[PDB]
Amino acid sequence: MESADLRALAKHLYDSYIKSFPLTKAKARAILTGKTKSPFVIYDMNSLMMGEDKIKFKHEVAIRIFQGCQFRSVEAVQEITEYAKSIPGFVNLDLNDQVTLLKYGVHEIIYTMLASLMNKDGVLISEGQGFMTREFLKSLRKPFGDFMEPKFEFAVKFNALELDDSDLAIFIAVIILSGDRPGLLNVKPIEDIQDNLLQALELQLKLNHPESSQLFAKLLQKMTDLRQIVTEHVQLLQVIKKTETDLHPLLQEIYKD
Amino acid sequence: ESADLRALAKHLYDSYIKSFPLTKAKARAILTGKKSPFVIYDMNSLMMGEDEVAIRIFQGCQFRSVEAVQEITEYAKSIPGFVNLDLNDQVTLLKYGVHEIIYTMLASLMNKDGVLISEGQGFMTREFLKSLRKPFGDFMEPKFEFAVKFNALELDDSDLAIFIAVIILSGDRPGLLNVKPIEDIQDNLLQALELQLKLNHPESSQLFAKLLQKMTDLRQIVTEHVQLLQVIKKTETDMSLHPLLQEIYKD
Ligand SMILES: O=C(O)c1ccc(-c2nn(C(=O)c3c(Cl)cccc3C(F)(F)F)c3ccccc23)cc1
Ligand SMILES: O=C(O)c1ccc(-c2nn(C(=O)c3c(Cl)cccc3C(F)(F)F)c3ccccc23)cc1
Repeated sequence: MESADLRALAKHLYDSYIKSFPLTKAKARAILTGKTKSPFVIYDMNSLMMGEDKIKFKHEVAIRIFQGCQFRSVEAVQEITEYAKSIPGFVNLDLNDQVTLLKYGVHEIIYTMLASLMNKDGVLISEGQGFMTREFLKSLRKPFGDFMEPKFEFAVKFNALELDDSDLAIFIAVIILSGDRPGLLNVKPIEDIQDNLLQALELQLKLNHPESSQLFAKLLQKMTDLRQIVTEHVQLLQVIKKTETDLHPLLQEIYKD
Repeated sequence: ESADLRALAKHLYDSYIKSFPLTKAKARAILTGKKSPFVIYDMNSLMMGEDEVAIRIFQGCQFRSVEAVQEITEYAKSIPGFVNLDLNDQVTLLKYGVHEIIYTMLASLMNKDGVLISEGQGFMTREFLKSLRKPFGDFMEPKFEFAVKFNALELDDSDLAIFIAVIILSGDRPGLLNVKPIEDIQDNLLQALELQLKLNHPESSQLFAKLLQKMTDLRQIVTEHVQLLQVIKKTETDMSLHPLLQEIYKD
């Protein structure tokens, strides 16, 4: 509720974000824009085969990539969970609620941060050692030629706000501490925390992007688009489960819906 | 420009009063007993009130909704700058906007136990609405759940007038030809809305943020309604009547 308290809250979260997420947006942009480090580019199947001898990927093609993308998701859930521990008040909440906040929250956060790794033309993979193009992913077979595209569409819009990491660290906390999750036992203390985080985000954006009229409101409006991407991904995953499939214990739990 | 924001705000509340016959203030007075409405809680109650059922109620809610679209279209005329936008862009904004607004404004007629109907001359219970045939009676409850959360923000008409304008001027609707002027207008509205909530609810921390957060839930509920409406079109044949009427009320 005090300006210096809010700046303090912001530094705390930026700190834990740096410590919890190995690839920041600043590091990714440096790789993406050529600033002094350059990735191997995957645009076709021969490039894909060429990639393994260069990067440590692959841990039928469209399947190896989907499963590889899912294995990457398990890491993302782990990093997000670590970051969330350090949000003031989160570990004090009721255990069930802590679990529920993570249940719905991780996917919206993965896609928020996946935007840090993308441009119009493709996405960084394997901790920035590779770069897979959108048209290659778009051209994958069966239902897999479509799981990545709506992420690209969001990112292009999302990256237009030019947020930096110190902006994102607070935004991510706001996503987790949302009292509208299905099944929360005690909404009042969850919401109380978000008043603090929203207050910090409001000031952080005013200071960091003072020329950006209504960035705060515009950034919150983006939570609408995040929700829509998660709906589609959960549905496309119930289709794979019945066709081939054959899901990490972490992924098994987040997929109860 | 604080005076500009208070000026913009009083303008819309003025126009909103003139465009929408049943305000939230007026509806809340009727809900609380502060002329009592006819209450529909069962099937015999329905037959007596006017002077297959689940379809008659759905069709009745749509005919009512189409009346509100004309009222919303008129209110949008009064948003400063809106009539100067490209006509194509105006149609597109209303096309995608009306649903979110109809749901926003439906919450003013709603409480835990039911909803005002026919300009406040009736009251339909939620316990009646919850229990309808499998396809129907399931498009309703998510509205009630939304409203209760929404009505907990305790907004009044002068808040909603600006909130409604904000929905209308969303520069992300598919097919917009010229987004800059739409967004420039929406900046003014958000500034005006922000000021409105601080003055009106000086004790309500971060209400502005909380209200914008609700637009996430509005989009999700409209999506679901758009989905259930693709199901009735292919499954329910009795929803035919005059071909002209299907033409009038399809939207
Ligand atoms: O080193 C590896 O084995 C490997 C390492 C990474 C990938 C891979 N990750 N990914 C992502 O989308 C991703 C990223 Cl890049 C970072 C964090 C979270 C994600 C998440 F959304 F999947 F959860 C992809 C998309 C498309 C194609 C390949 C990949 C694949 C393989
Ligand atoms: O003012 C009125 O007479 C009135 C006005 C609205 C309702 C009402 N409509 N509704 C719908 O789901 C609905 C339907 Cl079913 C068809 C088309 C459009 C809608 C819409 F309003 F949501 F947009 C509801 C659900 C739950 C509770 C009350 C209602 C009822 C009465």
